[PDB]
Amino acid sequence: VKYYTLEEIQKHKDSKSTWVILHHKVYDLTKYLEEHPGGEEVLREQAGGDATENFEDVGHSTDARELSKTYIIGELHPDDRSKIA
Ligand code: HEM
Repeated sequence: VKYYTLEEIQKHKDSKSTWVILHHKVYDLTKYLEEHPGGEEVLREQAGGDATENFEDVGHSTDARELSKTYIIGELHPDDRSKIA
C-alpha cells in the first residue's frame, strides 16, 4: 500500500488534487470530484480533512463501492490519523 502524510491530503484540498481520508484510506476522487451527484463542495469543503463519517453517514451505495475502490491510490499515515483517539 501507499502511505501518504497528512500533509498531502491538506495540500491536496484543491480541485487539482482532491483527496479525502476514508476509513484510513484517502480517496482521490479528483476526476469524480465534479462528477459527484451529491456535491462538489461536500467533498472539497472537507477533502484533505476527514469525510469518513460524512461519507459513511450519507451511506454510499454499492455503486460507490466500485468507484471508491477504483478511485483508490493508498492510505495516509495512520500514525497521525489517530490524533483524536
Ligand atoms: C471515493 C469517492 C466517492 C464516490 C465514488 C462517491 C459516490 C457516491 C454515489 C454513487 C452516490 C450515490 C447515492 C448515495 O450514496 O446516497 C453518492 C452520494 C453521496 N455522497 Fe458520495 N462518493 C464519494 C465521496 C464522497 C465524499 C467525500 C462525501 C463527503 C464529503 C460524499 C457525500 C455524499 C452524499 C452526502 C451523498 C448523497 C447526497 C445526495 O445525493 O444529495 N461522497 N456518493
